[PDB]
Amino acid sequence: EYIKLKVIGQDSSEIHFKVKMTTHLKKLKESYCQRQGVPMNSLRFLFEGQRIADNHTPKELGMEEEDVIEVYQEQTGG
Amino acid sequence: LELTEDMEKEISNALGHGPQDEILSSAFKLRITRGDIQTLKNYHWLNDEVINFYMNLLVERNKKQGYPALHVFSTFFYPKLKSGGYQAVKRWTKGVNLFEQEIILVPIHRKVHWSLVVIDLRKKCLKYLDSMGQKGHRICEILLQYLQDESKTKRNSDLNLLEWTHHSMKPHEIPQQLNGSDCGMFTCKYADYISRDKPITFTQHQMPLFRKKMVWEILHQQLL
Repeated sequence: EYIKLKVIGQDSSEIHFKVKMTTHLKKLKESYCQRQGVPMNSLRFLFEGQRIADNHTPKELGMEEEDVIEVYQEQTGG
Repeated sequence: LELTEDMEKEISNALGHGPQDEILSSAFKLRITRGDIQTLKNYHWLNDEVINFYMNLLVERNKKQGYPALHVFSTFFYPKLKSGGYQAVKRWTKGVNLFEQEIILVPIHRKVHWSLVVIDLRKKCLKYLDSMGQKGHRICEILLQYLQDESKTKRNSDLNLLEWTHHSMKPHEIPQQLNGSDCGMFTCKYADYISRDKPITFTQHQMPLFRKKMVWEILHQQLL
């Protein structure tokens, strides 16, 4: 566990996470998903406008301490 | 009869029953699942996964075809900008120079319906298209404003706002949707055509086939 991130959501709902730069972010998502009780696929995580893939990594994206990972909800329109 | 008997099957399978979460196409850091592709079923509302993905295939198409340098914003861009101003999206275009582009596509998610805004750097102009005949009055302003900031911010220099203009395509200028579900397809096709400097000549009537064609185009990350 090297970095501490802030996973903020559209309604301002924050949630801190201590993660291993060595690891995939999928894990961070799964936990955010349940810690919220929201189906995986209904959410989208972005870092500075860039969508965070599953096998993506803190080191890869180059996230400094206390960086924000923004969460967005599925959109639809008619 | 322009859709191959085989392709038909392929398109059929993607849309048929199967695990919703099953991934069917990966690219641009996106994983299109059977659940997403579903949004392309008739009368179905398209979702961001489909659009953002299509929006990307367009850039690649333009790139390998020699059409204008196309840059595309995420469906999440405008909304975020709208709420948090320039600061919220400032680092969204870090690895790139917007003004070196030629055509900028900005998908617009208004409550319950998709719309599109085209920025043509070549002609210093913002164009708002909407298949449900809406107005992009404010929307265009916010975006132009965005440009003023990005320019002054990223290349330290104002934009000559005098040489810039923004028209809102009126109902009699572009094809309008006839059923309440295709705004997404329209946004997508408007983009497709505009990015090629091709005059929009399609109608609501083609949208059904377009829908099918899209799923194929997606599975093979190759536009037809």
